[PDB]
Amino acid sequence: SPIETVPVKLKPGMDGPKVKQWPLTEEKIKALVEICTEMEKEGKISKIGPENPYNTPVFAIKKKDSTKWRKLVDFRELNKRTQDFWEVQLGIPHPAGLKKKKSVTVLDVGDAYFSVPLDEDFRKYTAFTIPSINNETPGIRYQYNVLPQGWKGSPAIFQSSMTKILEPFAAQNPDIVIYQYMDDLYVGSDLEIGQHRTKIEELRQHLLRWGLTTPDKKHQKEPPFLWMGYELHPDKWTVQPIVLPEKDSWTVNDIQKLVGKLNWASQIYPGIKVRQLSKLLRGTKALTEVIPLTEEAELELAENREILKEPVHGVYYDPSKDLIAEIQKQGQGQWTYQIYQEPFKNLKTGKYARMRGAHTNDVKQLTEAVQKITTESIVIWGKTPKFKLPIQKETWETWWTEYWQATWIPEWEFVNTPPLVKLWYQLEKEPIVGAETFYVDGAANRETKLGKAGYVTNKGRQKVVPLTNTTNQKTELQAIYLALQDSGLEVNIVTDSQYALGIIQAQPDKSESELVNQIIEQLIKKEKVYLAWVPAHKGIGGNEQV
Amino acid sequence: SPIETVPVKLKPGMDGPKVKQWPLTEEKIKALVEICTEMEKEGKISKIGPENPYNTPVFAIKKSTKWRKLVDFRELNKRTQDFWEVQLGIPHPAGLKKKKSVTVLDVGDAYFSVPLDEDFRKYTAFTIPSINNETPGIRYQYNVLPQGWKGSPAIFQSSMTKILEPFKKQNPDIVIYQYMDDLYVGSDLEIGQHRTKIEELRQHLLRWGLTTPDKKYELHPDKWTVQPIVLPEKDSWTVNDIQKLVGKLNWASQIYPGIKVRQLSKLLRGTKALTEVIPLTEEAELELAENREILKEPVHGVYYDPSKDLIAEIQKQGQGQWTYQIYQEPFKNLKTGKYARMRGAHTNDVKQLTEAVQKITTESIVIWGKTPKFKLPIQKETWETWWTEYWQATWIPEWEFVNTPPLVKLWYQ
Ligand SMILES: N#Cc1cc2c(Oc3ccc(F)cc3OCCn3ccc(=O)[nH]c3=O)cc(F)cn2c1
Repeated sequence: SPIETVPVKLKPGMDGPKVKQWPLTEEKIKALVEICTEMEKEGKISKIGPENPYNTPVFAIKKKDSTKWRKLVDFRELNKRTQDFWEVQLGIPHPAGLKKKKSVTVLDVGDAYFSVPLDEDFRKYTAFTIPSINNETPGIRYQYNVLPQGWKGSPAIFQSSMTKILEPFAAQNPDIVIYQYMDDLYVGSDLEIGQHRTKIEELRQHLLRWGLTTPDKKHQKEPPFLWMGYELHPDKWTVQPIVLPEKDSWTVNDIQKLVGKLNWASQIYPGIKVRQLSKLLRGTKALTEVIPLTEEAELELAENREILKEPVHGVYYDPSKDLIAEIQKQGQGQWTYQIYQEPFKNLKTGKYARMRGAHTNDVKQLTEAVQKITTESIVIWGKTPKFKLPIQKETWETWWTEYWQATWIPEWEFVNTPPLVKLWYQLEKEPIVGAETFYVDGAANRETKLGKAGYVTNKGRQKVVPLTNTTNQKTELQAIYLALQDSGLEVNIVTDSQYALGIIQAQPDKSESELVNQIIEQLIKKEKVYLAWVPAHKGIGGNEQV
Repeated sequence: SPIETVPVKLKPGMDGPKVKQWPLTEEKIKALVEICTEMEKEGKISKIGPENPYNTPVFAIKKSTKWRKLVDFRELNKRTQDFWEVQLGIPHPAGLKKKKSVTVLDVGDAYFSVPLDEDFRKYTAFTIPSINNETPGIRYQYNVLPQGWKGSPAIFQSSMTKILEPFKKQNPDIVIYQYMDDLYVGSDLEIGQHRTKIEELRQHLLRWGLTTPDKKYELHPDKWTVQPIVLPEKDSWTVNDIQKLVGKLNWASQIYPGIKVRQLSKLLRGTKALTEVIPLTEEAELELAENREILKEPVHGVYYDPSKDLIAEIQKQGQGQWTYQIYQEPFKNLKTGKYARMRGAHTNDVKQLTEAVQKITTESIVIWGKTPKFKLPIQKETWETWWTEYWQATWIPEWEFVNTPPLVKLWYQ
């Protein structure tokens, strides 16, 4: 009773569940009365009369070490009808954002949901009846007086209840820090180990006065602290040991589990790569299809095993020290970064891969990586870090001034660690005086898929190359690549395709299309390249064929 | 509680707003806590329990050197104002866009007096986030009329009219329009007499209990028009210059279908060098000059459709210059302009685009009485991080993020 209840309504225009259950044999009937009577004595449930109430199916089941039974009520139909609640904390705190405390204590509340009472005007909708053998003997009706196990609003109400119970204690003890997570409590403070144990005992007796049990036996947990797949040591943090299975045949389910452990291990283990293995999972069409491996995926997994071979740890946060982030390029559209305050100790690491689109240059990918780290830092530490980026200032200053989009990078200093990021070529802004002008064009038939690409120069030079199994877009890029092959170190190219121009003017560095890659190689080998555009069918100077 | 609360009812068949809370800086979280703690003592906002599943984002702007709290009521507006613009909507005068000077006055303090309908208070719920997901957050709800919600000026509308009635009688040539938190006051007077009459209204509202923090931002709507597309004019012309000219005039044919380019495209037969200077014929100069005056006259059949929404496209031009267009259907630009901020070590791209969006939104408020939806040339996650850094307005327009602006960059300057 001392815990003030939370008013719970049903969804507008709904009514409680009227499902009834007559199965489950007579063996588990008396096995459920053994639980219902002891729950009734503790005030968790109370028998309800034949007032024509609602009902809900209730099942029974044993477990390993069957000396402890288990009552399992299926509140599926009820949860569809109760109101919506404020969502419980979805994301767990990250260890790299936690601060160092001399002592840390863990307490898990037993019978947590059964220790918080339920709203009185709502208990009638949680009724259930234990079936008797149909010898015209009636069923014994019950209903919950506390938060039901598996009910929609149980976690959110218990969190609000627990937070209110901690208020009169955190007001008298502002020196200690109490974290809250589900049915657990993570107390920590810089107090001396003598008075810290007394503060923990005072808190336990406080929570017990509200009906919340706390492990008195021993102290429940020691400094290993296996929590949510983490290792929380008093002066360092790491993930729980990662195990990579070895198989001859790999299925889609196992590759999803493999990239899951790899992404989880990428928090602190620097250099984890998952581009090739995720390229295998690009095929969404399967559940357990045996997907064959690739040579790049086997090598990338072998590199990940070599990194996981040597354990590396991370440290906690010190607000008095600055927050620094450093990025390096891996060379496959992948990037890696480390967030740290000390040279040899990392708070956490991470990677960023550009799986969106097919054409992008390194300066754009570096910016998007800084964006991902900026968001992650505001989440974990609440501030933005200082960036050490392997890029010259004149490089980035030239890119954002030319880029059509709006970008912003905070205070950053140049770290001279190759491979550096730099634009490999810049197109000429004005036409080149004394350079041969190529009038390129490419066409294709979409049914036959047999096109052609060529050019006509101002010097009277013409050429037409046939293409098989191509499209209009491929031929237009093929026609520009053809001009770069048959021209000097300075060339003017004139095309009628808005497509091929937008790909070139983006100035990309790499791509999956080997055609675009060889176009990039030609643009680097040239000295000056000016690419202009004209409408497709205005007959200004373009010569095309159908 | 002067009078019973105005019953607020959402449109039938629609639930309240459940929007996520973007992570905030430790500096900004501490500011919101100080503000909300003071607002809690003054009965404005109150903490709520877990039975309140709705949420509304909350940010911290700089108003000044002190922190100001800004609520993103965009979702609650579309869930209440779309039914409340019909019931208690505020009419938009079409003469405000014709005055010589329009000053904006912040009157958002008036709503803190009026109570909010108790049944509707659960939809104004907002959450102060916690760093690194340590605490579940601080959840408040509003008990008074909240700023940024379009229902507060609609409720306070009758109260605002009574206060402004004596001033309107003394000045029958002054237009006063209210949009959410701002009082747009336009007149044709001299700049000196305008600011004097503005100060009189400030002193008039202040002596009726309406405080306006403006103790030291004026506009001029008679200069807002669809800017004409200018064609480059050089002493000589080359093959490349005529190519950029015909390509631009062909793009303009989608807007002015009375443009011919056959004589400009005949001046170059073909297979010529780009840097080859080519003089223009008489018919080429005739076709050029004919396509110049037809491009310096507004379009035919371009009207504002109140049923359709407004769309604003912005594109980066470099050197601190930004151009924009406001339309409802493609190539039917109702208004175009060019925003330009002073370059130097005091500006960057995101700051310029932010101030440009606020300038465009203010123009759209004066001209049409509603804000447009922005197609922003910026990365989504990037803009959602730093947009509150340079945001001074009290409202938030709708926006989406584009990724493929074509060769239009040169065609709009
Ligand atoms: N199981 C589990 C469990 C315990 C905790 C948790 O405990 C803390 C509470 C307050 C605090 F200020 C620091 C804390 O932990 C930092 C790591 N640490 C550990 C041991 C030690 O001796 N010193 C030390 O610094 C915080 C959290 F977010 C999740 N948790 C899960």
